[PDB]
Amino acid sequence: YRPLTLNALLAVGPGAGEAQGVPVKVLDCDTISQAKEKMLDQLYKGVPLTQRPDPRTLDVEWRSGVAGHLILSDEDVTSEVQGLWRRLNTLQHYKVPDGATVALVPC
Amino acid sequence: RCKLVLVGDVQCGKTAMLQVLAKDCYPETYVPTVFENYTACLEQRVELSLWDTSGSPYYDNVRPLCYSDSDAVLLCFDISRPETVALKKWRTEILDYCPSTRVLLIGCKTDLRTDLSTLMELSHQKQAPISYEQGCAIAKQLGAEIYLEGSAFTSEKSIHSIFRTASMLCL
Ligand SMILES: Nc1nc2c(ncn2[C@@H]2O[C@H](COP(=O)(O)OP(=O)(O)NP(=O)(O)O)[C@@H](O)[C@H]2O)c(=O)[nH]1
Ligand SMILES: [Ca+2]
Ligand SMILES: [Mg+2]
Repeated sequence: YRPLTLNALLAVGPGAGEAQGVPVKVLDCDTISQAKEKMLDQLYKGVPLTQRPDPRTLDVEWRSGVAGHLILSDEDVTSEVQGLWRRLNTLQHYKVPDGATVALVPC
Repeated sequence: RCKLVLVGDVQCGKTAMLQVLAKDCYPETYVPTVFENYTACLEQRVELSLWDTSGSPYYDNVRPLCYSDSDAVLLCFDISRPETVALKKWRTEILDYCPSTRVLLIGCKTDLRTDLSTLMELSHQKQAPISYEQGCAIAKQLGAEIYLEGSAFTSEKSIHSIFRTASMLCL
């Protein structure tokens, strides 16, 4: 594994493009949930927990290029399977690079 | 409103088409894609949402996310590379992720049929560029609706033609 810094945004909805967010240090072996949580700890630094949003109500969107945007999730049609077991998706699974914009969008 | 997804081997010509189609620009230098979205308009007026993807195994885990709610997939190949005719992997990928969606077979770099250096290199491997009728046959054998082809380098008109036919098919 390896450390990455993402440009973390709060966004009104899923969509194209990027804007100035907050640098958030994560690991590439972090699951999409763990990275969401780390992003929210930064985007809401200093804000009491009862005033933060429930992370379960937000999706993670990788914004790449000019207008590319895809929802990442711990488990989806791309997850590895072996028998009855599935591997939770990590940033490394998707190959999210260092410096990537990732938006948190209403789920 | 139509959503199209382009897939096929690396360097096969997918971004070159979209850029010519949507940006009035041919990118002669290869820059590998991860994922990108172009918006084109082809005269009913049809608004196309065009999703460009990597042809690399390296991005096998993110590219399938692009298939969701698509109207058609453009399985692309390079006519100068009868090894990009991998369309085996590609068709199985489209079927595994995207079984409701129709498939168009798109041949790229048709200008290279009369490029001497391409023809000389091919002939040293006892090969020749894929022809139009070979493209029609491959389409049938991969269970694609139609075969279409053009050259992003020498005919912008052909690229517009590909997408106007793709538009008509998704509607
Ligand atoms: N002769 C010729 N060359 C072309 C044509 N279209 C693209 N190319 C060449 O092939 C290169 C690679 O094409 P590109 O479209 O970038 O490849 P891609 O399929 O998008 N690859 P990737 O999946 O890796 O992002 C271009 O930079 C250009 O030099 C064409 O119509 N004719
Ligand atoms: Ca150019
Ligand atoms: Mg490309």
